[PDB]
Amino acid sequence: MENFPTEYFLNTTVRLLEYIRYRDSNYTREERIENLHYAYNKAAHHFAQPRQQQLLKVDPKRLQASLQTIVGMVVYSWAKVSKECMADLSIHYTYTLVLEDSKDDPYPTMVNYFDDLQAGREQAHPWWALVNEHFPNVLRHFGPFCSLNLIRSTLDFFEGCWIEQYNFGGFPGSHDYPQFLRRMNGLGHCVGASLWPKEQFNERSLFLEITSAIAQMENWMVWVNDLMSFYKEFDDERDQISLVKNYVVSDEISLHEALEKLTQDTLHSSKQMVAVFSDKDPQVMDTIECFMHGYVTWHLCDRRYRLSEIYEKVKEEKTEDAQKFCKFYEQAANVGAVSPSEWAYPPVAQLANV
Amino acid sequence: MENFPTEYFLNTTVRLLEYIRYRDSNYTREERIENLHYAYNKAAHHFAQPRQQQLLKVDPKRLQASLQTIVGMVVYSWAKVSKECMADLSIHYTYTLVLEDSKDDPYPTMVNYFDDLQAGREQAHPWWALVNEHFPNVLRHFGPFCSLNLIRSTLDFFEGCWIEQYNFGGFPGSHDYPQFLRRMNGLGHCVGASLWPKEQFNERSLFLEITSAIAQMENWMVWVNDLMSFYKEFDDERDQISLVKNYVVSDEISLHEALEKLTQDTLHSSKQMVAVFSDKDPQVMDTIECFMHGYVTWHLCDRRYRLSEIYEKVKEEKTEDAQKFCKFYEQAANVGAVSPSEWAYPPVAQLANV
Ligand SMILES: CC(C)=CCC[N@@H+](C)[C@@H]1CC=C(C)CC1
Ligand SMILES: CC(C)=CCC[N@@H+](C)[C@@H]1CC=C(C)CC1
Ligand SMILES: [Mg+2]
Ligand SMILES: [Mg+2]
Repeated sequence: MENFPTEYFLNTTVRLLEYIRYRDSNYTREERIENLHYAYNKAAHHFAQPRQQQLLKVDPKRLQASLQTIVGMVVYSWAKVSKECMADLSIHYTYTLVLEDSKDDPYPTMVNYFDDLQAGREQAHPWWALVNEHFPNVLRHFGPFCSLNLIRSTLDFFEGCWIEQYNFGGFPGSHDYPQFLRRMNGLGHCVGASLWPKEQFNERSLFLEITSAIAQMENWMVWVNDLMSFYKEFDDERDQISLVKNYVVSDEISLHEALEKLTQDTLHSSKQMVAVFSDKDPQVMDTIECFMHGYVTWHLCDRRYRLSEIYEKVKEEKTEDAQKFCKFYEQAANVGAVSPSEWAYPPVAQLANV
Repeated sequence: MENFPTEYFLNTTVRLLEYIRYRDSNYTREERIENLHYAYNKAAHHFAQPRQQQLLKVDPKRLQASLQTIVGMVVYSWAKVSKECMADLSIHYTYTLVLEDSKDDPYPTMVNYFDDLQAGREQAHPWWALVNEHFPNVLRHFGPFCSLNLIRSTLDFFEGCWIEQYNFGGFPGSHDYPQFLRRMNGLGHCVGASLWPKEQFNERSLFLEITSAIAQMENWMVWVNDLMSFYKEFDDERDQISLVKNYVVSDEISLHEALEKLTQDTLHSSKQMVAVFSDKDPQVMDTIECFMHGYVTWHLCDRRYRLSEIYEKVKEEKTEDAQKFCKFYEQAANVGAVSPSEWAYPPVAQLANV
């Protein structure tokens, strides 16, 4: 603890950007801004509705902040899905993100989940009521198999949050707990399966590719975040339980051993990501290659992860990592750094109030 | 490999039985036969119903054989749940087992899964129709959290079977595939969460214990089966995709290296199983301790796994392992070896025909 392993999280970072073949960029600053606003505008209007405004107990500023964070992530990572697809996914991923804010015990609202579900009665928990109502707008872009994947992962995520409320990092010696919890709320199968709109792909035709992509992308996606993320949590305990911190508590190892473990899985998931899809269907490899780069581009740009600080304290160095850290860093900014004022407007609150 | 790793097998097996503290219990044969018949009787009557007889496309003999295999597993492992609970779980686990028999492509029957579900219209796929109809009888024995777990795992399992239809062992270099598939159809969270009936336990009170148990049991349960199963799935050219066989195809290692890998995870899951729950709530450790032993007892007794063959071949060897194994086996038999004629009757077909 204390004093960030500042270099390893640069080297590792470059190792990652190199492995994934951090080519240049996905869009052109204007294509991004174009999508950003399209997605944001549809979402903002959605969450601004009376019903949504009522059932979704969340602080306005938080909602605004979250919506904007999700839209960016989607628009920069699902680089090849229609504008509509970006938007709808953005609504769904905003719902999931906003659910992490609930402090309300699910228990009582989940006592009749299955009977209500099976009988088509509106769910008790208001979140389920909204998400299941909105789901068709997401699900329409996909085939039956990929849809099943989104449905499951979202269910898994609901359980994931329930567990998170107990702020439990696992019993010492419970090695299987950390990843069990990480998968539970990583939305991995939701992400990986949403990368294949039936309009651009055919599940039946690319079933083995898609299935393999879901399998592999799930871990790359969660671990790449856990890494980039380790910065805004190295100093924050208000987020006590985390894959790295749970490894420590569960596997009984040092924060460094834990952070080392993650770094090994991450670089490895990367190496294999490429080894498998490089020679596969071009369109497939392209969606994958783009999601990775976009995903990394987003982490480096969203103020959220405060990665700009790592920039500051590493702009004058002359290493073969401290430079490979900003050589890429900058690349991200030149195409992904965009002032919200250019796309995120008007504020959800304003639309809602109207 | 060419010949079975008998030596290696017998050892691993003992290390496993030792690690988990495999010892005789107070669950008497009379008690077993009593439960066996109770569960079987209720199930048989269930599957013998006209509707079940219609919608569940399965060969009678296979159904008979499966029902009997599932009842035994349940009754010998959920040693502390009510007779009714053993029965109901037996119906559910029989449904799941019988689904592996379908070659029918799920795709067309799953094109409207979510819309039908959300609207409360009977599912298109007949299996979902039956299982979701019968679900409340299982779910009544549990609290909301544990129920959510059963619901998810079962969904996961349905997808697991869909993937299995493609008889795909993973693309070479796709290390994440094997376990992805194994978890998908291991029903781990269904098993682990069904161990805590709300009549004997309180989710809210033992939440951390239960959650941890689900996380840990999932891997112990699937790997312990993959191991015991190894002897029968060795010379079965019919059995192509399996965790061990997929490790070979996916991780590009030898069948021995793969088998070796499994053996390490298995023994390890075991040690940690004990290290964690030994000092926890007595009732918890007891349900866990019993499930493991019962589960192992069942594998050694069910003719299915043809384990009696390794026994005979070794029963007259003055080896450290060999003899250590043979006694464990004998123990299992003396309490778990029971003639079907003592509990499984009349045959489902007969009841159905009536
Ligand atoms: C979008 C964020 C905050 C992080 C990326 C990591 N994923 C595992 C996310 C988990 C939570 C949601 C809502 C979506 C995907
Ligand atoms: C019960 C058999 C045949 C094998 C053990 C492997 N487990 C993963 C089972 C999968 C099928 C069910 C219903 C329960 C758990
Ligand atoms: Mg979060
Ligand atoms: Mg994180």
